[PDB]
Amino acid sequence: CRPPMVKLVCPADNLRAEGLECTKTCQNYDLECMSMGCVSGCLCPPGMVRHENRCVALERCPCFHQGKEYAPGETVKIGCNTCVCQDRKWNCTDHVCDATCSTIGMAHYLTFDGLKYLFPGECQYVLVQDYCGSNPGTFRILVGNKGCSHPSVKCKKRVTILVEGGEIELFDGEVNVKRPMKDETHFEVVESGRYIILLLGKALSVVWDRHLSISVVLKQTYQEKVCGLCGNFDGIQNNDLTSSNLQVEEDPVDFGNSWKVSSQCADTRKVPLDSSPATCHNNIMKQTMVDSSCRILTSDVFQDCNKLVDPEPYLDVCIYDTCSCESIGDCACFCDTIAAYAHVCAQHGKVVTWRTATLCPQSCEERNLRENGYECEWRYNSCAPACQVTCQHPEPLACPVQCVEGCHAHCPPGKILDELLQTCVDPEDCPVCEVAGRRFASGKKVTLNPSDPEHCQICHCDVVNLTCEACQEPG
Amino acid sequence: SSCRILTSDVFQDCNKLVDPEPYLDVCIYDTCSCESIGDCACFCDTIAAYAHVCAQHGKVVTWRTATLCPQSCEERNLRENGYECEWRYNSCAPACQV
Amino acid sequence: SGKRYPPGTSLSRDCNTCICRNSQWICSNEECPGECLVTGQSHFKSFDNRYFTFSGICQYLLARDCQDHSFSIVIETVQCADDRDAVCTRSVTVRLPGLHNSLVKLKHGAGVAMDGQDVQLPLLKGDLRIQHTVTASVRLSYGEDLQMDWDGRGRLLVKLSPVYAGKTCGLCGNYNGNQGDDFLTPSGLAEPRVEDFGNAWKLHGDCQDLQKQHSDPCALNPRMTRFSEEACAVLTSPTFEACHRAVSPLPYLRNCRYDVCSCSDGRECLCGALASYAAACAGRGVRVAWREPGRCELNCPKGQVYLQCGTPCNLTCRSLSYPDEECNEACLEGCFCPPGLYMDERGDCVPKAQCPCYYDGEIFQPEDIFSDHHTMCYCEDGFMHCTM
Amino acid sequence: SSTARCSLFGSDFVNTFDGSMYSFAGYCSYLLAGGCQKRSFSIIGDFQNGKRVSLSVYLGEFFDIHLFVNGTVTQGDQRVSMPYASKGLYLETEAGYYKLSGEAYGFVARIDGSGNFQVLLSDRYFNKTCGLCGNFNIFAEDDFMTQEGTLTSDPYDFANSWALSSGEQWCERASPPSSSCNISSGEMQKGLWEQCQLLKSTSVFARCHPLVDPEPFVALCEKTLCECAGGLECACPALLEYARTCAQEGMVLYGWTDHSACSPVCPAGMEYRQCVSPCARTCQSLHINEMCQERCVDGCSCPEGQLLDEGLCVESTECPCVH
Ligand SMILES: *[C@@H]1O[C@H](CO)[C@@H](O)[C@H](O)[C@H]1NC(C)=O
Ligand SMILES: *[C@@H]1O[C@H](CO)[C@@H](O)[C@H](O)[C@H]1NC(C)=O
Ligand SMILES: *[C@@H]1O[C@H](CO)[C@@H](O)[C@H](O)[C@H]1NC(C)=O
Ligand SMILES: *[C@@H]1O[C@H](CO)[C@@H](O)[C@H](O)[C@H]1NC(C)=O
Ligand SMILES: *[C@@H]1O[C@H](CO)[C@@H](O)[C@H](O)[C@H]1NC(C)=O
Ligand SMILES: [Ca+2]
Ligand SMILES: [Ca+2]
Ligand SMILES: [Ca+2]
Repeated sequence: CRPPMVKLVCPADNLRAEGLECTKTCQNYDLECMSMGCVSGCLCPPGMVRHENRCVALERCPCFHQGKEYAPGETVKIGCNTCVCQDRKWNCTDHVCDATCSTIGMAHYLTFDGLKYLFPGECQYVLVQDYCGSNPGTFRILVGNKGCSHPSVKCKKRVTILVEGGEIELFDGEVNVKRPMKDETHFEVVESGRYIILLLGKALSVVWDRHLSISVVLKQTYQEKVCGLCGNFDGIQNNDLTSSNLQVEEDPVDFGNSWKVSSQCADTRKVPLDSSPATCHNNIMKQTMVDSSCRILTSDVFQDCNKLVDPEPYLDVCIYDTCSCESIGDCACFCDTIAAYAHVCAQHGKVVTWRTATLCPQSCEERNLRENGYECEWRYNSCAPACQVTCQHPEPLACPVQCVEGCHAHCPPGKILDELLQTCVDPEDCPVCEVAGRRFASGKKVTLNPSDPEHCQICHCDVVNLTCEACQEPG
Repeated sequence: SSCRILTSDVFQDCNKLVDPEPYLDVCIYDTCSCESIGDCACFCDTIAAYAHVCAQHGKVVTWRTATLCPQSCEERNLRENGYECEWRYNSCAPACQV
Repeated sequence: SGKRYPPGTSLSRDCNTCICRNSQWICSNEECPGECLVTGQSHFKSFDNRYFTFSGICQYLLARDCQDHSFSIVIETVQCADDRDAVCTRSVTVRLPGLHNSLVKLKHGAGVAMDGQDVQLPLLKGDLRIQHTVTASVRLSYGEDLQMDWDGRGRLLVKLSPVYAGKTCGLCGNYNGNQGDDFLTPSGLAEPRVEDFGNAWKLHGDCQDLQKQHSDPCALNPRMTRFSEEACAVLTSPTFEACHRAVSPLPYLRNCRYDVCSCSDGRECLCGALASYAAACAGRGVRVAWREPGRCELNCPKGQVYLQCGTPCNLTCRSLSYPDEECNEACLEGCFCPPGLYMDERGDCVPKAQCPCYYDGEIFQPEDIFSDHHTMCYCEDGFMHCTM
Repeated sequence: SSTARCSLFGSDFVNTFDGSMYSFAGYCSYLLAGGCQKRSFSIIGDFQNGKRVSLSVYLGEFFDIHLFVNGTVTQGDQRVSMPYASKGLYLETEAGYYKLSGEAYGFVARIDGSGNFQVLLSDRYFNKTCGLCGNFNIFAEDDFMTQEGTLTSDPYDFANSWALSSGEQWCERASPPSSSCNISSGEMQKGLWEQCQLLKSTSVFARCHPLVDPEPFVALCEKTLCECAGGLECACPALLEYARTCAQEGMVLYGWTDHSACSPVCPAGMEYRQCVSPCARTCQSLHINEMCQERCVDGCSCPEGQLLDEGLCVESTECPCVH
């Protein structure tokens, strides 16, 4: 018909004629097409396939992803995986990235493999642990809430991190090292922004928003060696509700009760399912207002992230929480459930700015005013590099989260911040010490090379002093 | 308990001049009837009213902490090419200036 | 599931067995048959228990044997009411490359038509045995590694034996016991939106792509909201309290609400949505009694009576003509008639005396005598006990 | 402009936002107007058997009011008083006609004495509304868009695609009623033909013609005139509508009812004043001028004296005190 195009005629001696009825465009090419005759119009030459009103000479045609066309050879990044498509399909890499627990809001959980469930407990529970079956194991993070079955202005959760034989439990927005870690070189607490990122090993970390948002970041090493309220981190999402007695369960509450640490505590009683949890129940007006308010997760500033991350789980969490929660002066049970989604978006590279003066204000001027003069180096920033070099951590750190939210101090170059003095000061005016002439630490109070005493020229620092004690010989 | 902030440590001086009982009843009534989701304003406003009344009597009150009606002011500087940082929150600064 | 069990018991997850030893369950780990379900307005359940909704209007590729090509199941959807959120399946098409490359088509009237011609069921062709069901359905069955189900109103169950595990691609997913990767497109890349995943599987380029998948059709017809709510609250009522621990009722509740607010006739959709959950509970083992005179007591002709747990093996007259054939079928919720009465060809079941004989298709008469010069046969009471 | 005026006048008659008159005699609730992408509100008009029974407004899906032609007005499921002011909707008797205003949502509905409906949608809903009154675009030829999104040409299919069944309505496709006129015509028609032709012949009606074409109005009154049981008034509905639409176009025609011999029905005591002030003079009212200067609206009010007192004209001397 059209001169680049060409027509055909239906042979009256067949049934699988496969004419214009079964046109083969790009995405139709792989698919299998079943017809009931033919139309005998004009179809592209049998070496090329129609695509956006043309006939692409040799097929090799674009590679759709998220409703977008990608020319061949182009690569797209998903997690740790680069994906380039040749003929027509992407041959991604096989790296497995760091998994991540989460306490989304006040009663929901999000396992390692990705599974939102609801479990409103009030006892202590095993969030994730390694003493799991045949494995010897190391760490035993536990989470314990208080009065949380009706979460309004209560349920200040507390974590207890029993790693390396040292209790590092954290509560009231303050990490509290109950007992020292045996090998303290791993342990490193990095208070940044609004978060208290904890580095408890070379393949384990904890980031905590100082109120309720607890999430454990595990690396490739573990890979089906853990179990607890966050499932067993194997990539299979169906079996994440296996109770403590090796039996997969259908109800989340039975699972949660099975993962309780103190048997003589109170089981959570199953509640009949209801769309409106507690106060949204008969007050349908309130339920509609709550729905519309939580609809901000699908708003003009969140459009970019909605294509990468599904907002439905976080929408459900927002609705449930701010229905059950009664907010009077602290509108925190609402703003936290959106800050969690913003944090996830930022972890995927989609930084979003959503706080306005009439919507979760988040002041940061109380730190500047403390100085007798206002010097103004503290400022909010949707998401800024969290894990930065200060006088307390003069050396760089491998660190789980890219950027976080909160009052991040910006101040002129060459005047690196120190945490104790909220001011930022020149590098010299810090207790940083170079014992081996290298930029190590604040003169690390760490024992060096005991099992080879031939090199044990042990040397420390307290403030700037290049102090050097002895290595007490056994005999 | 929340509206009880009117008879609190920072408001002790004002109560010697202005009785918080009308404002306490207003706070309770509004907060009960109000449904607050994203703006806890039907509470912060009923307290800001009492703070204003106290201020007009000579008792300036600072009550507004980072976990209670924060009221940030960074948006009047960031719009500039460089963060000039000249605006700030003041509990009671003169109104009709030059 | 929140109840104690003395040591030594042996529970079953309807495919595997668990033994209680030392307060721990030792459970077998065998692969199990998978079920892809297309129900309601546009509700899907994948092979790995991934519930979703997708209201697209085109011909979609539901499930294809994807490394070898022993079958391929294609579905076709149309708007099913006045709204724009009510998109239901009309007809389903199956290709059998192992059988002449033939093309079976289950139609909207619960009929069936192989390669254009209509077909009178049963059909015991080479491999596939299409025949009707107690509830006037159509049960396709290819070999023994595949099954299927009627497509009159727009429901469909596909059952695949574990010989197909991990080797099928379609709207139903890989069938690899992992729910995560079910939004997989032909280009081998999971798309985190149901609209894109659905649109990636349409067979025709002229079909309109879906842009937004609405969650509350109730908001275009507010007049319905209240009814829908109460109409579906039964799913959480003590009436279904028995099987809340066998299959969670949340997806079926959302599907019930969507179906009631969206479809044209709410009365039909309410009982087409409760029956889905009842069948899901009956799958695992729990039999629920949920019909009430208000709540859609199914009614079949006056000769028949509703049986909750019947015996679809000996009701039909044809059965008496082939007693050697085996019926390894469970009880099926439908209607039957007393054991002194057997189903007649016309449809009014009669005592086994006047019950014809189906020797080589051709139907004979309750005392017909078909003699010959070398053989002789006579239809006595549903089988020609006939000499040579 | 800034407003548009759908109107379900007469019996079974409908006048869309853009002026596409047609006839439809439904059997369940229908969708008068409301946005079709984002549905903040939805005016719904109910029928019983051809004859309309009420008007309804469904704010979101949490609030609903049912203002019945029989004066009755239920909220939700319970009969309420009048005036009513909840949820940002103000429901009150203005100029003797029940009125339901939602200026926050930009809509004003009204019911007069005989039972006619009248919806004044705003201008923000331009090209956005989607209902039995057709989309609010200036074009008047594409106003029969069904709910499927496809334009039709038979008014009954267009109207039936917008039926909104409920838990206890369950309505069905409706069909045009059989005509009985075709046997009964003749002697009456000789004089009847004048009632419709005066719509365009009469001088008072003769200046609307540059604004609104009168052919469809005479057409509809002519086709509804035959089934009249020997009466002049059986054509005055159209005339009334012709006035009202012509008034809405910005040129109100004065004193057309002097010799029309048909007058609108109004409560006893009040006469149909063409362009009466919407600002009444109730006995207990503060004399605040320059704050009650809204646009004039046609309707009926008390005589020159006789200030209002709870919908009953009483002389200015007998205004009762209240305590
Ligand atoms: C994956 O990519 C590599 C490197 O380009 C190529 O050698 C290999 O054939 C690809 N394999 C598949 C399964 O596409
Ligand atoms: C946030 O901080 C980052 C890193 O310091 C900086 O690059 C960026 O300009 C900041 N953005 C805003 C909005 O202040
Ligand atoms: C507010 O303005 C006053 C008047 O200049 C000044 O004295 C004061 O320092 C400012 N802020 C506070 C906290 O008082
Ligand atoms: C109004 O109409 C309703 C519904 O038909 C009827 O129940 C009621 O009695 C009527 N009330 C009046 C005052 O006519
Ligand atoms: C109204 O919207 C339609 C559909 O987008 C568009 O085709 C048309 O041009 C618009 N008309 C006006 C007057 O804006
Ligand atoms: Ca798992
Ligand atoms: Ca899968
Ligand atoms: Ca139009």
